[PDB]
Amino acid sequence: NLKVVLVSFKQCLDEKEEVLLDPYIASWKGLVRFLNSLGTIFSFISKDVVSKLRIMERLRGGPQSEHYRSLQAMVAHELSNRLVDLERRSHHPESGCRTVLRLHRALHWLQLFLEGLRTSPEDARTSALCADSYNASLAAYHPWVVRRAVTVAFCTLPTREVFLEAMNVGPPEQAVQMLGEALPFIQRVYNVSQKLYAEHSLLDLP
Repeated sequence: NLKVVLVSFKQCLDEKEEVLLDPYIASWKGLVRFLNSLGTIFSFISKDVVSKLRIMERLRGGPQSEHYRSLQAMVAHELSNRLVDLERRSHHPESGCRTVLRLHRALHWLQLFLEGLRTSPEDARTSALCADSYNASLAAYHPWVVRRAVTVAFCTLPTREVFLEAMNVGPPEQAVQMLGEALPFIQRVYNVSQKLYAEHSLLDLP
């Protein structure tokens, strides 16, 4: 049931067009749930996305819980209270901003991945579809050892039909429909966030 997760990204944006951290984490746990269902190799990958969702939970359940209500609320609080390492890795290695930025880039990879599938020919290899989207979103931000490790996991990916079928919305061409109809929900929460981070020059936090 991937259709459920891709639309739980509607509740991320409220009326004021702010990204809320609580639906964000909730939808993300839903995406994590979906990755683990691709092999124990992928389960190994998502181990980090989870560790970061915890960092975000641990802040929303703390003294400054109100400040982590939204991303803008977060960026405002942390940037002004000098709680963010802007230059290089140092005193604030688990700040909300640097943490979310990582989730953000990863969310960019998944959206590009699924969108890659949707528009894919029937003969397309999933390993290749994922790699291309990986190279477009994360490759630039990952160490050598990570990149190669990731490259290996890609080869344990199901085939296009099996992967699409695994979305529990029916046959391949039927999920390809759901994709086009549920993808924009995550595509917007991304772009909003990309704006917010680009604004405050937070696009390369260490």
